[PDB]
Amino acid sequence: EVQLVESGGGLVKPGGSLRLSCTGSGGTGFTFKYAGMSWVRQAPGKGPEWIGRIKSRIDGGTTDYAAPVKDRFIVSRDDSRNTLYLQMNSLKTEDTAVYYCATGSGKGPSASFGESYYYYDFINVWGKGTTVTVSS
Amino acid sequence: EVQLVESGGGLVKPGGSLRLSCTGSGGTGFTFKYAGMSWVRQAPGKGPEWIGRIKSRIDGGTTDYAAPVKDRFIVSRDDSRNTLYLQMNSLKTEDTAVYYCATGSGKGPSASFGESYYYYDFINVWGKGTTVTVSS
Amino acid sequence: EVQLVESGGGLVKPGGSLRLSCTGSGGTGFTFKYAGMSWVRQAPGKGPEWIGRIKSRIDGGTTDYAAPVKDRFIVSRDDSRNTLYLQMNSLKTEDTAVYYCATGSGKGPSASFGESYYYYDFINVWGKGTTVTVSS
Amino acid sequence: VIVNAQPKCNPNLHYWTTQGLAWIPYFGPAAEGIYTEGLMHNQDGLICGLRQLANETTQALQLFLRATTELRTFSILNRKAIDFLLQRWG
Amino acid sequence: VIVNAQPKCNPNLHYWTTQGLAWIPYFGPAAEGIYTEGLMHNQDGLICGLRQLANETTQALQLFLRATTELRTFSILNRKAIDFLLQRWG
Amino acid sequence: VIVNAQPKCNPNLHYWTTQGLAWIPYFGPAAEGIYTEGLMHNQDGLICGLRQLANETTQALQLFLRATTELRTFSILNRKAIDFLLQRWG
Amino acid sequence: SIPLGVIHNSTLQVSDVDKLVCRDKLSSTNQLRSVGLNLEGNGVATDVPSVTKRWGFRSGVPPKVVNYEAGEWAENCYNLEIKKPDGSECLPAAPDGIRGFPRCRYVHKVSGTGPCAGDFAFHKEGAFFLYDRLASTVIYRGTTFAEGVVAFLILPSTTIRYQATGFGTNETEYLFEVDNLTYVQLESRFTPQFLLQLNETIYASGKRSNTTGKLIWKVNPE
Amino acid sequence: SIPLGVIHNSTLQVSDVDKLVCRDKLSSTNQLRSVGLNLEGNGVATDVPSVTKRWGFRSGVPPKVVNYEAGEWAENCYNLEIKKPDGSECLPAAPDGIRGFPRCRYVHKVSGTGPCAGDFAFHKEGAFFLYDRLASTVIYRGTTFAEGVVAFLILPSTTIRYQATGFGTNETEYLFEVDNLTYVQLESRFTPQFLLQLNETIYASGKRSNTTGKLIWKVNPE
Amino acid sequence: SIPLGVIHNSTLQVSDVDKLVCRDKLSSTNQLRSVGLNLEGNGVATDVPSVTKRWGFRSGVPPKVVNYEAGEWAENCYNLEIKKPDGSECLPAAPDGIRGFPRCRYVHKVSGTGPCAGDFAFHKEGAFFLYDRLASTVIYRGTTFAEGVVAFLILPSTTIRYQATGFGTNETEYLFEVDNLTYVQLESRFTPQFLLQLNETIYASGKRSNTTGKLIWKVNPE
Amino acid sequence: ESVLTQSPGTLSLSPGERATLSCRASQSISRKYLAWYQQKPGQAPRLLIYGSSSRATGIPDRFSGSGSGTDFTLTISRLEPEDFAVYYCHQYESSPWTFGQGTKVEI
Amino acid sequence: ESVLTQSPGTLSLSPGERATLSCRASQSISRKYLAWYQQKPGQAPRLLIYGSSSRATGIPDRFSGSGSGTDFTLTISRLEPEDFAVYYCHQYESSPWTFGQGTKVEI
Amino acid sequence: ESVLTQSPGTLSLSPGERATLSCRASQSISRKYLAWYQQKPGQAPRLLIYGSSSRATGIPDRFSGSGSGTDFTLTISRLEPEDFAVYYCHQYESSPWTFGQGTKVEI
Ligand SMILES: *[C@@H]1O[C@H](CO)[C@@H](O[C@@H]2O[C@H](CO)[C@@H](O[C@@H]3O[C@H](CO[C@H]4O[C@H](CO)[C@@H](O)[C@H](O)[C@@H]4O)[C@@H](O)[C@H](O[C@H]4O[C@H](CO)[C@@H](O)[C@H](O)[C@@H]4O)[C@@H]3O)[C@H](O)[C@H]2NC(C)=O)[C@H](O)[C@H]1NC(C)=O
Ligand SMILES: *[C@@H]1O[C@H](CO)[C@@H](O[C@@H]2O[C@H](CO)[C@@H](O[C@@H]3O[C@H](CO[C@H]4O[C@H](CO)[C@@H](O)[C@H](O)[C@@H]4O)[C@@H](O)[C@H](O[C@H]4O[C@H](CO)[C@@H](O)[C@H](O)[C@@H]4O)[C@@H]3O)[C@H](O)[C@H]2NC(C)=O)[C@H](O)[C@H]1NC(C)=O
Ligand SMILES: *[C@@H]1O[C@H](CO)[C@@H](O[C@@H]2O[C@H](CO)[C@@H](O[C@@H]3O[C@H](CO[C@H]4O[C@H](CO)[C@@H](O)[C@H](O)[C@@H]4O)[C@@H](O)[C@H](O[C@H]4O[C@H](CO)[C@@H](O)[C@H](O)[C@@H]4O)[C@@H]3O)[C@H](O)[C@H]2NC(C)=O)[C@H](O)[C@H]1NC(C)=O
Ligand SMILES: *[C@@H]1O[C@H](CO)[C@@H](O[C@@H]2O[C@H](CO)[C@@H](O[C@@H]3O[C@H](CO[C@H]4O[C@H](CO)[C@@H](O)[C@H](O)[C@@H]4O)[C@@H](O)[C@H](O[C@H]4O[C@H](CO)[C@@H](O)[C@H](O)[C@@H]4O)[C@@H]3O)[C@H](O)[C@H]2NC(C)=O)[C@H](O)[C@H]1NC(C)=O
Ligand SMILES: *[C@@H]1O[C@H](CO)[C@@H](O[C@@H]2O[C@H](CO)[C@@H](O)[C@H](O)[C@H]2NC(C)=O)[C@H](O)[C@H]1NC(C)=O
Ligand SMILES: *[C@@H]1O[C@H](CO)[C@@H](O[C@@H]2O[C@H](CO)[C@@H](O)[C@H](O)[C@H]2NC(C)=O)[C@H](O)[C@H]1NC(C)=O
Ligand SMILES: *[C@@H]1O[C@H](CO)[C@@H](O[C@@H]2O[C@H](CO)[C@@H](O)[C@H](O)[C@H]2NC(C)=O)[C@H](O)[C@H]1NC(C)=O
Ligand SMILES: *[C@@H]1O[C@H](CO)[C@@H](O)[C@H](O)[C@H]1NC(C)=O
Ligand SMILES: *[C@@H]1O[C@H](CO)[C@@H](O)[C@H](O)[C@H]1NC(C)=O
Ligand SMILES: *[C@@H]1O[C@H](CO)[C@@H](O)[C@H](O)[C@H]1NC(C)=O
Repeated sequence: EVQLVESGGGLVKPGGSLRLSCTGSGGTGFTFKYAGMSWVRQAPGKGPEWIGRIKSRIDGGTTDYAAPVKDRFIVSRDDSRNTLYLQMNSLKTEDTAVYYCATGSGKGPSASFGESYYYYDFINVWGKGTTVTVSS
Repeated sequence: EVQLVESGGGLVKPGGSLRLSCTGSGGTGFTFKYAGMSWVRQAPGKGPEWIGRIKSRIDGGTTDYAAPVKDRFIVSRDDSRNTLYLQMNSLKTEDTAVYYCATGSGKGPSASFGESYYYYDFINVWGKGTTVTVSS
Repeated sequence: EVQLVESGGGLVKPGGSLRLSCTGSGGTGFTFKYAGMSWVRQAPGKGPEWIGRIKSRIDGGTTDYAAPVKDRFIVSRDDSRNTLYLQMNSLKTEDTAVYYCATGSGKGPSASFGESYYYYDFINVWGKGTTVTVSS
Repeated sequence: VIVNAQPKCNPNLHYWTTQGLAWIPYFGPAAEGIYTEGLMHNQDGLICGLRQLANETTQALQLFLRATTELRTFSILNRKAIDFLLQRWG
Repeated sequence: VIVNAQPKCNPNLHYWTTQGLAWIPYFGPAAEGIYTEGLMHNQDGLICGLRQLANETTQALQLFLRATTELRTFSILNRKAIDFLLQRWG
Repeated sequence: VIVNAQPKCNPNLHYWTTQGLAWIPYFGPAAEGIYTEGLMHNQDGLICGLRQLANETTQALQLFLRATTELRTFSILNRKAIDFLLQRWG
Repeated sequence: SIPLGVIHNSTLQVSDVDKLVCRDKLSSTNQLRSVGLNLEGNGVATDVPSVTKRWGFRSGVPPKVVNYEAGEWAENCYNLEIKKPDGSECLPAAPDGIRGFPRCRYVHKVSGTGPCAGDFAFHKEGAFFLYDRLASTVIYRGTTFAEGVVAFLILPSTTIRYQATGFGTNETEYLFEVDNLTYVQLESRFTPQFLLQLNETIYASGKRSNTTGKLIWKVNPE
Repeated sequence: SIPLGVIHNSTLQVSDVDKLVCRDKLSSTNQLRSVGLNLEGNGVATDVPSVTKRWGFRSGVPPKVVNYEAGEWAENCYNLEIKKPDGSECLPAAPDGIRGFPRCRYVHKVSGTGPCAGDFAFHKEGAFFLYDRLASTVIYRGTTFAEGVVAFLILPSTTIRYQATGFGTNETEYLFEVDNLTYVQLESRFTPQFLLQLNETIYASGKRSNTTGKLIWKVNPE
Repeated sequence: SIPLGVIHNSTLQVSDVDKLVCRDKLSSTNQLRSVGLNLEGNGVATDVPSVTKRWGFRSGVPPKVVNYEAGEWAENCYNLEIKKPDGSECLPAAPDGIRGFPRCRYVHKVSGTGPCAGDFAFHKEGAFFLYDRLASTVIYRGTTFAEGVVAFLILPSTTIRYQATGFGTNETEYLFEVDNLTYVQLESRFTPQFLLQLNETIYASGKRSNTTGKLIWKVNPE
Repeated sequence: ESVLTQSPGTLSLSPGERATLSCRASQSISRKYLAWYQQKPGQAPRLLIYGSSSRATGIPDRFSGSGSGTDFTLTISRLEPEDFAVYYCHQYESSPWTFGQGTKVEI
Repeated sequence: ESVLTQSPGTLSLSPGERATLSCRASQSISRKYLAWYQQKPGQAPRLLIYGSSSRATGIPDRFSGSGSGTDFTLTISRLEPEDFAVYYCHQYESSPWTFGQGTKVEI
Repeated sequence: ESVLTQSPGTLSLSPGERATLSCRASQSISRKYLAWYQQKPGQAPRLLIYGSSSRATGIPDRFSGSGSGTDFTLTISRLEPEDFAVYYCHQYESSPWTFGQGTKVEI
């Protein structure tokens, strides 16, 4: 039932920066009682590469980064706006890729009591991907 | 005046285990106020090899092991029964050897006051040796 | 205005020892409120080599040594006698050199209030140098 | 002279307090077991009056504690016994 | 009965001491602000007499402290109140 | 009213207690030297009676300590002085 | 200036300081009593979401304690273990002699993180945190306590666990812990008994996480 | 409910609580005295083998202390340093303000190991461990103490060292230390004076270990 | 045996112990007061060079404290941070509950090193170091204090920094710190106001070190 | 670090035949931390399997994972025409995440 | 350790021509810790410059130091006959001291 | 570890001639921790000497040990026919024990 859609891409020059966003719905809010969220990129012709993920606040709200983006990319969230952001600095043309947001979520079992969702350490929901082009 | 005699040897198959024993007399008891006791082995045609030794209780009651038997052999004592034991697990045919018990003891000087014994960090008393054969 | 003059040199045999001295004036006393003092040596035909320096008491009174003289030479001071000393032990013929005392001092700005001096981490004042000969 | 002005009052008290070889610390009970227990009801308005008293004594007690330097005060009631005596036989 | 034998005396005292939501520790003042203040002059010789008294009581106080084992003594004046009463009504 | 029922009794006491610049902590004696000393004999049965008293007061003291929360109690005798006065002039 | 209650064969009176009552006999110090009463007896809300809004942090003010001789059984006691976002502790370790309140029915243990502005957590209404036989102006880490007040006068558990986020601020959130991976969103309308009933039906029926993810339940609004 | 002795020009009486004695005048608080007496004055055995059987370990009970104003000289004081078989400590460090008993004739210092079942070592008969001017319910590590009791009333060293094994259990063994490598088996029939006499003849005559081994002596049974 | 002053409508008298004064009525414990007075009120020199000669170190004697209810404002308070030549500390950390003296005009903070012969620094005349509302026999590290004495009776800052060398001995030297690299030789003839005036003219006129060396000033002798 | 390498780079099998693809990790890992993904052009990868052997939902029974230590495999009991996708490994490592390089499956 | 090496070993220039001498340190160092010294036979070295760029007093303006990191230089804008001395580098390192080997300047 | 190596592997001397056997330890050791043992077929080794230079009892004066550091020797002043045994070194190392390989003494 969970969906997230990427935006904020397009053409940026190397040496610059940009911030991508991914706004979703279908969950229970993405800040608390929710899966953390990651960015993954895939350059055309290449497999997916992990960028990093922001943990939910109940799990501490920290960001775990992939080695290739350390000290350049920042993963952060707009709490209660259900929006994930990626700040990419020090851009190089090697960063041209399709950038995806990804979520470890989905609905769980119900009971006469109430409703439930699961928050995972892997991805069930992928966005569409926003293409980011870095070029001269 | 101190004597200790080995038993519990003979033929055992590799992959198995056995426990040797050495019972003595002539001392003041082998648990407290006494030398700790070691096992040494000598395969026919080879020199003696240290296995390990159990300290007396007054010295902490711990066992110091030789590297070649670590995580396979255990040196322990039956307190107040004056008996030393060696538990040899994970037997390999390389373990065929004559197994000896050895003691750092012997009588010391007397006085009009009383009697005395010395407990050493080296061996004065050797047993006869029990042959342990490990084979298929 | 500060001057320091070396003495206590001359010929010593290798395997022996000697103590050099350097007595000065023109400062504010060399123990407290004063620059620490160093020894430097220069063998004929060679550049200067740092031996070590004794800090002033206000800076802790310790001695920082050059690697080549560690565990052989000692730098010390006769407090309030304005005299610097160098104790050279375990002499080798390689130690023949001109031995200089050196000071990070000199007068600073005055005011209607009073007089002032600066104490530095580098040398402004050099002595004449006392030649020490180590030979058989 | 006590007017209970609280929104509500639990009219009763369920309370605890601390009153052969049993006396020897070695053989006696562990700390969780050294307490006694029982119930009291609101006889003649006493319990609700008491709750209001504790609510009023709080301000005086906090100002007292601000002024003192003892880390732990065990002496409030000993001081009261002394003042009682001084007021009658000073 | 107090003869001030000090080289000199400051004849006056500048003193400090500790006397709606203000009473609540959460909303009240920080420790530096819990003190009051004021001045007293040497009315009828009281201040210089008092300085001499403090100079004389010092020996007794140090011997007292040597003998006791409390790390901190807060009870000197409570003992005085008790002795006062025992001397009159013992 | 004290009957000494102990197997044996040491009839005498060898005891210690704590009673110019000497008063100044800086110049005075080290802790091992602040004690006085002397002997007492069993005058009129007092010492053996006293040993039995200490043996009987032990139970009351241990129960008392179980109930309190002070880590160190220095106030048993001050409480006794207060009760003495309240019983006579309450 | 601390008032004493006096118990008569009439009612409870407050002793004066200006008026001496000749018939108010005190025969011993054993007639004087320090009593710790709980705030819950006055109808204060006890659910975790409302309780924590009565507490807050401050610096510049030292903690202090007083003793009790007797006190009430509590229906609701609390036990906090709160850390700063950087992993450091918010509350001080309890000092020697401080022990938890001896008679609690339900203990609400709250573990979590949040901003902790001061040095100590203090009660905002000036009430005391009640520890075994000591009232305190502050909260000690890991120690069970009741909220309450102390009277002076003349006389003649089930452990419920919660997680918390943003503990020291105004807008905070809580979860009821059923298992390591199983939680229920907490609301102010839930009573301790309600939570126990939910823990039994969920746990007994197996409606718990099986995968490594966290299963978060939301109670039907009705 | 703690009794007070009253000293008269007749004998020592125990003060009542129900009967008021009008002639039992108390003029000041300086007439009240706390006195620490030793158990040895009642004939309790003082040898190390028997003494340690009066002590044991327990958990769940906190330690507490009271003060003395005066007390007895002890003939026999004890000082323990006991470790668990894994090398950790059995006894707590003494807190600030606790100092050893000031007047001991012989100090029996026992160092060694054994099982230590509880948190603290307590006296089994309910006696107190006497420290400088403080009686305690527990033994502190490394501090010299006497065993004893405390009375309240109205008034008008040579250091002997031992090694121990199995210290906290029923079947234990002890050695008297003459030197680092020289020991004598200990028995309950030995007095402190006996041990000192043995230390002088053995040490003076050179009947001590010369080699790196331990020389263990056994007293002639007669 | 500690004397009490008695304040009358005549003068201040010292209460006896042998003579009972029937008219010396005590109506409550609130009429008893502990007062901390400063030594500076008796004309003792307060400059750092002379003050430190009244203090010294000793071992074998434990520290102790007493409380105040009221006391004087100090013109001159001190704060010490003294280390041994090997970098270790000379003074103990202050224990919980000890806070600096609340009302000081000038604080003389002295940092430096020197021999520290004992365990604690004690006052040589037997005066007390006055901390917030506690007098102490010893100096605590880093805590501001006044020197003084305590009376008992019946009632009816600018921070000046110095460096020190040889702090615990008889022949010592001090410097007044203007900046990290700027110092003035200290003399006993300088008052706190003098030092502040020198700090303003030197700092304001820029007569401070610019290089990495220390600039040491010496006051004109006149 | 813990790095995933796939083999073979390309699989070649007629539809209806069995197919297997393995990954070797540079570091040993527990089963609960592994996953494989299925990707077709124009689509983000589908989860398929997680926890080494637990199927993702919406996934046919013909897909089954297995493995331990450093060696993990995805087995398709019968590979259907619709399954000729690029497959990737993934591991969670209890913190950092790693993806495999991508293996193509062809008829 | 932090060691100073000078280059060129010998400088050769007519008086009135500009001269530069550089030192390379084995370790990076802040400007405030550097100095150069001027030595003639029979004399102890003169300070010249300290703190990389701060002139010692009694020294002509033609002498000016510069540098950062590991690379420091002394520039003499016009080398006079009286300036054809042996020059040395020195560094303080916030504790141990190091001297350069000595570079000769010749006409 | 601290390991004992004997040299020569075999000694050859007529009875009545002097004999020496040395051991070299891989690690330096104090004298008090060394020993040598004498073995004949059918017998457990006899102690001989311990503590480098202290004789075991029941041992003739002709047997004398010496050494320091890593180098220890057993000297027999006159080797008798009854002394042509296999000799071993031993060291205590203040905890682990080590034996030498066994050296044969022959006529
Ligand atoms: C002894 O007995 C009396 C009587 O019962 C108790 O009196 C209570 O006092 C507290 C305050 O200490 C009252 O609590 C609430 O105070 C709020 C005001 O403070 C807010 O704003 C300030 C900043 O301006 C903040 O610093 C502060 O933290 C608060 O955020 C009011 O706004 C509250 O009213 C609203 O909320 C309540 C929720 O229950 C609603 O019922 C109200 O209608 C309203 O919407 C509230 O007044 C408390 O209400 C008083 N009790 C009664 C019955 O009136 C003493 O506290 C007690 N003493 C002790 C030690 O127990
Ligand atoms: C005040 O004065 C009275 C009178 O002197 C003292 O009374 C003594 O009380 C202790 C017990 O607290 C008596 O000591 C011995 O108690 C043993 C029973 O306990 C054992 O078994 C239990 C388990 O069932 C264990 O928990 C416990 O640790 C013990 O192992 C008896 O069995 C003992 O008797 C045997 O040994 C003695 C050794 O001396 C022999 O003489 C006996 O004949 C017998 O074989 C023993 O009774 C002690 O004996 C009592 N004293 C007297 C004179 O009777 C108070 O203790 C004292 N109070 C204080 C604070 O000092
Ligand atoms: C209560 O009020 C009285 C009266 O004011 C105070 O009395 C003062 O007592 C101190 C001593 O405790 C006097 O101080 C000086 O004592 C020196 C002797 O001790 C020295 O030598 C010993 C070793 O023999 C050392 O251990 C010690 O540390 C000292 O080094 C005298 O030599 C001093 O006299 C010289 O110096 C002074 C400096 O001011 C000169 O004025 C003198 O002329 C002389 O050259 C000095 O006496 C102090 O002087 C006494 N005061 C008065 C007015 O006489 C109590 O101390 C006070 N109590 C409290 C708690 O405050
Ligand atoms: C010798 O003489 C000099 C010269 O007057 C004194 O130096 C002054 O010392 C005071 C006290 O420390 C300084 O006052 C405070 O400085 C704080 C730090 O500011 C730094 O950063 C600012 C830029 O943001 C610079 O302009 C400034 O110079 C510092 O580098 C300020 O934050 C303080 O202001 C705040 O707190 C105070 C309360 O403390 C409030 O009243 C204010 O409204 C505000 O909230 C404050 O300014 C002062 O700045 C120093 N001046 C200079 C020129 O250095 C020496 O202390 C003196 N020594 C002795 C022994 O007398
Ligand atoms: C918690 O407190 C913060 C202030 O610290 C509140 O934030 C402000 O809310 C008002 C609306 O009432 C806005 O106009 C301000 O712009 C906000 N300020 C900031 C800095 O964000 C917050 O609303 C409070 N939350 C709750 C639940 O009470
Ligand atoms: C010390 O206590 C142990 C029990 O913890 C005693 O051991 C038992 O002794 C009886 C004989 O009295 C045997 O029948 C039991 O089988 C033993 N039990 C165990 C677990 O060993 C021990 O005898 C006591 N020792 C001393 C000296 O009193
Ligand atoms: C500080 O104390 C020392 C002693 O510890 C004094 O040193 C002695 O001074 C006398 C002269 O008065 C000489 O005759 C002795 O030979 C010195 N002894 C030593 C060991 O040096 C010192 O003079 C005192 N200093 C001050 C300023 O009082
Ligand atoms: C929760 O953690 C504990 C260890 O603290 C473990 O024993 C228990 O099985 C865990 N439960 C679940 C569902 O993982
Ligand atoms: C015992 O040990 C001490 C060091 O703690 C040493 O000084 C002394 O000589 C030793 N005695 C013997 C016999 O080894
Ligand atoms: C003195 O040190 C402080 C840091 O403690 C620094 O902020 C200040 O600029 C320094 N002043 C000088 C003159 O170096």
